[PDB]
Amino acid sequence: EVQLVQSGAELKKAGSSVKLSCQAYGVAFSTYSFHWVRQAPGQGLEWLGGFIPLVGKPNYTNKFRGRLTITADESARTTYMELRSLRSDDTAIYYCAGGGAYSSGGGRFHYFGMAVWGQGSTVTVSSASTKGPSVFPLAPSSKSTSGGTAALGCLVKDYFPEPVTVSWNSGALTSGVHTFPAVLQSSGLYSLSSVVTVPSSSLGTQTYICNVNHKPSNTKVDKRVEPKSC
Amino acid sequence: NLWVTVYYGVPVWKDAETTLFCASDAKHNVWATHACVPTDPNPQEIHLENVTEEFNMWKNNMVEQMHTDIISLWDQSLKPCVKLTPLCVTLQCTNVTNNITDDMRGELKNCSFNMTTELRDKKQKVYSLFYRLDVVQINNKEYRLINCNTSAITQACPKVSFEPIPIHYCAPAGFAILKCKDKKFNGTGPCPSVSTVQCTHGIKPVVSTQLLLNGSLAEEEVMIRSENITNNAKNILVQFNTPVQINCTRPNNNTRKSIRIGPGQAFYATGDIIGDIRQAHCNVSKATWNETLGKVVKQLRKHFGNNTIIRFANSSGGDLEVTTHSFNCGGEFFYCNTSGLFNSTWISNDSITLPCRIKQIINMWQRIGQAMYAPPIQGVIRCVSNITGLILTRDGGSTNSTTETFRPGGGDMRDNWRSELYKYKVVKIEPLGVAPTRCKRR
Amino acid sequence: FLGAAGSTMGAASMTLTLTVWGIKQLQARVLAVERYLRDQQLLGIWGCSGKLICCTNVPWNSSWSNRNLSEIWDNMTWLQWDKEISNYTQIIYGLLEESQNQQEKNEQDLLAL
Amino acid sequence: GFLGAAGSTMGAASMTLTVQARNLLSGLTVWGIKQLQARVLAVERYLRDQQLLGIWGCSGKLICCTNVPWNSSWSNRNLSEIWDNMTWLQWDKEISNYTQIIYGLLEESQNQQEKNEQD
Ligand SMILES: *[C@@H]1O[C@H](CO)[C@@H](O[C@@H]2O[C@H](CO)[C@@H](O[C@@H]3O[C@H](CO)[C@@H](O)[C@H](O[C@H]4O[C@H](CO)[C@@H](O)[C@H](O)[C@@H]4O[C@H]4O[C@H](CO)[C@@H](O)[C@H](O)[C@@H]4O)[C@@H]3O)[C@H](O)[C@H]2NC(C)=O)[C@H](O)[C@H]1NC(C)=O
Ligand SMILES: *[C@@H]1O[C@H](CO)[C@@H](O[C@@H]2O[C@H](CO)[C@@H](O[C@@H]3O[C@H](CO)[C@@H](O)[C@H](O)[C@@H]3O)[C@H](O)[C@H]2NC(C)=O)[C@H](O)[C@H]1NC(C)=O
Ligand SMILES: *[C@@H]1O[C@H](CO)[C@@H](O[C@@H]2O[C@H](CO)[C@@H](O)[C@H](O)[C@H]2NC(C)=O)[C@H](O)[C@H]1NC(C)=O
Ligand SMILES: *[C@@H]1O[C@H](CO)[C@@H](O[C@@H]2O[C@H](CO)[C@@H](O)[C@H](O)[C@H]2NC(C)=O)[C@H](O)[C@H]1NC(C)=O
Ligand SMILES: *[C@@H]1O[C@H](CO)[C@@H](O[C@@H]2O[C@H](CO)[C@@H](O)[C@H](O)[C@H]2NC(C)=O)[C@H](O)[C@H]1NC(C)=O
Ligand SMILES: *[C@@H]1O[C@H](CO)[C@@H](O[C@@H]2O[C@H](CO)[C@@H](O)[C@H](O)[C@H]2NC(C)=O)[C@H](O)[C@H]1NC(C)=O
Ligand SMILES: *[C@@H]1O[C@H](CO)[C@@H](O[C@@H]2O[C@H](CO)[C@@H](O)[C@H](O)[C@H]2NC(C)=O)[C@H](O)[C@H]1NC(C)=O
Ligand SMILES: *[C@@H]1O[C@H](CO)[C@@H](O[C@@H]2O[C@H](CO)[C@@H](O)[C@H](O)[C@H]2NC(C)=O)[C@H](O)[C@H]1NC(C)=O
Ligand SMILES: *[C@@H]1O[C@H](CO)[C@@H](O[C@@H]2O[C@H](CO)[C@@H](O)[C@H](O)[C@H]2NC(C)=O)[C@H](O)[C@H]1NC(C)=O
Ligand SMILES: *[C@@H]1O[C@H](CO)[C@@H](O)[C@H](O)[C@H]1NC(C)=O
Ligand SMILES: *[C@@H]1O[C@H](CO)[C@@H](O)[C@H](O)[C@H]1NC(C)=O
Ligand SMILES: *[C@@H]1O[C@H](CO)[C@@H](O)[C@H](O)[C@H]1NC(C)=O
Ligand SMILES: *[C@@H]1O[C@H](CO)[C@@H](O)[C@H](O)[C@H]1NC(C)=O
Ligand SMILES: *[C@@H]1O[C@H](CO)[C@@H](O)[C@H](O)[C@H]1NC(C)=O
Ligand SMILES: *[C@@H]1O[C@H](CO)[C@@H](O)[C@H](O)[C@H]1NC(C)=O
Ligand SMILES: *[C@@H]1O[C@H](CO)[C@@H](O)[C@H](O)[C@H]1NC(C)=O
Ligand SMILES: *[C@@H]1O[C@H](CO)[C@@H](O)[C@H](O)[C@H]1NC(C)=O
Ligand SMILES: *[C@@H]1O[C@H](CO)[C@@H](O)[C@H](O)[C@H]1NC(C)=O
Repeated sequence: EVQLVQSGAELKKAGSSVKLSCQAYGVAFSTYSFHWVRQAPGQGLEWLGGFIPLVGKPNYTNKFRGRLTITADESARTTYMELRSLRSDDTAIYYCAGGGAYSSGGGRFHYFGMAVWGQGSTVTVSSASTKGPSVFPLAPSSKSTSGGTAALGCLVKDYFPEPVTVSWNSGALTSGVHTFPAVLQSSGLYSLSSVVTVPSSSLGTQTYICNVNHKPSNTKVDKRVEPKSC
Repeated sequence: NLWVTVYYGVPVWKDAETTLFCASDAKHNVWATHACVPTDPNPQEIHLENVTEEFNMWKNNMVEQMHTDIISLWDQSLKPCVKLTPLCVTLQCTNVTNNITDDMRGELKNCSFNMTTELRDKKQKVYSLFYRLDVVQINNKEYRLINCNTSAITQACPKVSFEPIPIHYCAPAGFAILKCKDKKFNGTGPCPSVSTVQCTHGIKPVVSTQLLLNGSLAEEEVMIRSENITNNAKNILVQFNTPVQINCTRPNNNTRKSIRIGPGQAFYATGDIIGDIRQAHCNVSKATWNETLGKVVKQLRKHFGNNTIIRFANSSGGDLEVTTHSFNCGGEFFYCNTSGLFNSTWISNDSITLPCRIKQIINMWQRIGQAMYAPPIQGVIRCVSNITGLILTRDGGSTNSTTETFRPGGGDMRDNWRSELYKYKVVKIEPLGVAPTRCKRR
Repeated sequence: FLGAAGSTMGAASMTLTLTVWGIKQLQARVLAVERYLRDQQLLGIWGCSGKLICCTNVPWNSSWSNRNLSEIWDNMTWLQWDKEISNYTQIIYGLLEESQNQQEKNEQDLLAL
Repeated sequence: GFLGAAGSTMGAASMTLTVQARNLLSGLTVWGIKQLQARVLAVERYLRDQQLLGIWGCSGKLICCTNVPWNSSWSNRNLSEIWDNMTWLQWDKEISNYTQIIYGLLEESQNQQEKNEQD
């Protein structure tokens, strides 16, 4: 199976430059077609540039002319996208996608779309500094129990920039898990809550741990949630 | 609206048979490697990704071509040589004494006979030394040569060497050789790691029985291969992981004499051995053979079960070529007794000496009608070789047999070169295809 | 050389660019010359000489293969494709020759006036 | 099939050139050497014809137009009785006398064309 692996999140200032990498596994790199597609928060998809390593001539949209460069390292089986003169509207999630093509001779190439997508890299353009998140336990109690079901969670507060990944019991607990979208507080830092509903009889026997990871600040916190002692 | 489009150079191939020529690394040798094309210093090998091919070790058409080529070269080298027709006379023979040992009693014979002169009017009386395996008693004693009731002998030309030289088999343009790179390939079935080449590696035509010498070694483990492993009428081929050294020697200091049998025709007889007369033999290492047999038993148990008793016993019945390890060491032909190599049972510093005999009238390729005389070689003879495999056979033990018995085999030279050409196949390239597109000719 | 044998058809479309021994050598030389000349002549009679990808004027008959262009150039290999249309190769080969002869005649007619 | 239009008129047989074109290249003992010289001879004849075509500017073509005007001394028949009332086998017997003159004319004309085009 073809797989595309992208780099991690990035924080940049206005006027700087950003470089993202995308590594391909399972195909002959030179004859595959690779494209870059960005998505702004709450908006639709936008196509930035596409490129076949063997031909070597990238194609760009006119809006990003002069600021976008697409290169390839065949030995590493990687493709690089470089964006310059970043602005506030450049904050987005960037996906690396791939698709096959064929030739009928005479400079004619016909495509089929982007069939394989990467996981995406979040690039945030802002002057604020990176801050680690604070994790607090939203403990189960008599006020959080309804019909034998008790809710317990973790509040992740005061971090910058997005994103943060939150799992339960190292991914073992997925049923009933609601991870709420991050909200931008007035202080400029993000906050969210990740909660799970479990049987009330399992509170005294099952250990619940929320694992939060904020890659931009290199923060990894495993917080145990227990009913409040009385 | 689709149209036909022509593509020249597509990667398609089919199974084929063709004539392969020879390339050799850049003068009198049986296999005329001086007439072969020079070899490229760095040959090109192309790995074929995501390709699975089907190989069959036991239906390769390269083996038959190699067999025919070897036999044709052997016959071609023997045409200008001297015919020994007047040698089929009645010899008067006696036993050779004077510093023979107790093991060499009656193995050499002193035989006198009347020979034709260069004048077709008078005869001469001459004598020569013959091995006991070359003469037959007829009723001192009267003997005759072994062959003078089935074939005629031709004396091998003494300036020709029997030393094997590596040969590369090459395919013509429009053909390719697929090669299997799997390290656990058993010769038959799909090989999920394939490469393509134009030439095979150097292959030495070593003629021997019961033991493969100077060949190639396996890369991971001892390999056992057979066409149908449950059919005991099929030979089992064993490929070693590490070679076993063997030292073979003929310690007599021989002498050569020339007898003129006609105008321009000479016969090379044996004169007198100076010094004492001793037996020829080969040495193998005991510990290394024990280790190799243990590994072979361990790999053989995967076809017969965890708890079967596996025993090795010597050969049984047949001609001297088949019942002995027969080979050729620097001109002389040896037939060695391997009853100490295969004598053991396996339940779930020192040396082994194999005594050998020497024969001078040779019948090759299991043929009748063409014998060849090998002229004597002067001085002591010694050579060193690597054992790198085995040819085995199994007995048909019925009636709830919990033990299996394996015996050394051989005799057919196709199994010798099937152990080298087992990863190769020849294919034909077809670089022309048609496909539908949406474009039209202007 | 034969490096795209396991890739899709579309990916592979981008990268199309005496004595005992003495008797055996001569036959190999003759065979190579014969094969080269046969392939060149077959290309020539179709009007495709000097090209590696050549566009023809013969419509594709759906009875040869009814698959879409997505499962041909993105899902098969040339070895898989050769197994499907092997029975119809000679029909297409004759059609190409007739089509090229018609083109030659039409060019002559155009030059006539 | 092969040579099937041998009795057809010169116009009806001009549409079957590819049928005869492909049947010209592939279509030790007593029998051993009688088969190799045949292959070599076929290859040499094919190459000679191809070179003759190529040096006239007609390389890789079935019908090729030239700059040599038709000298009336060769033949005086009009086109209505050549392409509709004659056959190639009947046409060859008439103009078999003047073939080499035309061949030399074609060679010189093509060489002149190349020489003045490259200039
Ligand atoms: C497996 O491989 C090993 C290693 O490759 C092989 O062992 C080698 O065997 C060869 C052949 O026996 C041996 O080479 C001989 O060694 C001696 C010293 O060089 C010589 O006896 C001999 O040269 C004479 O014979 C040649 C053959 O014609 C002549 O070209 C040469 O001029 C010599 O002939 C002169 O001398 C002889 C006797 O002196 C005389 O009769 C002649 O008239 C003439 O005057 C060869 O070079 C190697 O030394 C061996 N190598 C090792 C390491 O032991 C082994 O044979 C292979 N096994 C099998 C089964 O094939
Ligand atoms: C054709 O052969 C190639 C080479 O063997 C195959 O490529 C391999 O594909 C597998 C997936 O099928 C890749 O595994 C994945 O790789 C990374 C790193 O481990 C990761 O995404 C996954 O955890 C997984 O392991 C493998 O890396 C890749 N190998 C190479 C060298 O690219 C290919 O799949 C074969 N094609 C088909 C159609 O089977
Ligand atoms: C083989 O026999 C011959 C005779 O047939 C032996 O040669 C003779 O040996 C005697 C005794 O030494 C000499 O007197 C003679 O001159 C020798 N020659 C002849 C022609 O008679 C020879 O020694 C014997 N060889 C062996 C190895 O036993
Ligand atoms: C390998 O040989 C064995 C015989 O040694 C074959 O097995 C026999 O098959 C026949 C029918 O063809 C049966 O009647 C016998 O009873 C079988 N013998 C045994 C001992 O089971 C076997 O089929 C051969 N394998 C192949 C692949 O042909
Ligand atoms: C094979 O080994 C034997 C036995 O070790 C060697 O023959 C001689 O053996 C005696 C004792 O039986 C020793 O005293 C000698 O030293 C051995 N001979 C030599 C020359 O050293 C024999 O030499 C060995 N074979 C080879 C080919 O070297
Ligand atoms: C076969 O003969 C070789 C030599 O041709 C022997 O190797 C020698 O062994 C002695 C005794 O251990 C060492 O001193 C030498 O250094 C070795 N020579 C080389 C070149 O390696 C070998 O031992 C013999 N093998 C057998 C089984 O007899
Ligand atoms: C296999 O080994 C057996 C047993 O060692 C050999 O049989 C011996 O043959 C000799 C004559 O060559 C007799 O004197 C012995 O009495 C036999 N032994 C037994 C136990 O019967 C047999 O020759 C060997 N087979 C070969 C070498 O092919
Ligand atoms: C191969 O070797 C074996 C074992 O040395 C030979 O068997 C011996 O044969 C002799 C007579 O040649 C008997 O006196 C011994 O008793 C036998 N030994 C055993 C252990 O049985 C066998 O004959 C040889 N093969 C031959 C010469 O073909
Ligand atoms: C026989 O086996 C020996 C021992 O493995 C081989 O000698 C090796 O040769 C390679 C290639 O030249 C060397 O790199 C190794 O160092 C050698 N090994 C030792 C232990 O010396 C030899 O090549 C084999 N083949 C022949 C024909 O003798
Ligand atoms: C050789 O011939 C002589 C006399 O011609 C005869 O006595 C003798 O038996 C013959 N054979 C020999 C010496 O083997
Ligand atoms: C030739 O003689 C040998 C030895 O006596 C004998 O075994 C063999 O059968 C004979 N061959 C023929 C064909 O008569
Ligand atoms: C060789 O391996 C194949 C599977 O690849 C198996 O079917 C076959 O029986 C094997 N042969 C032997 C002799 O083990
Ligand atoms: C063999 O005999 C010859 C001739 O007598 C002698 O020169 C040579 O040294 C001998 N070789 C030995 C004893 O190894
Ligand atoms: C070979 O191994 C077997 C099995 O362990 C053993 O019985 C025998 O003595 C060994 N031979 C040796 C070490 O020479
Ligand atoms: C035979 O015994 C070996 C010992 O290592 C074991 O690995 C193998 O599985 C056994 N074979 C069976 C149980 O079929
Ligand atoms: C086979 O091995 C047995 C047991 O060690 C031994 O008695 C016998 O002599 C051997 N046979 C040979 C070496 O021929
Ligand atoms: C091609 O023809 C062969 C031989 O008649 C037949 O077996 C095969 O099914 C045919 N294939 C197709 C796709 O028509
Ligand atoms: C043969 O001549 C007849 C009468 O002119 C004509 O109708 C027919 O087409 C010709 N056939 C061929 C095969 O040329």
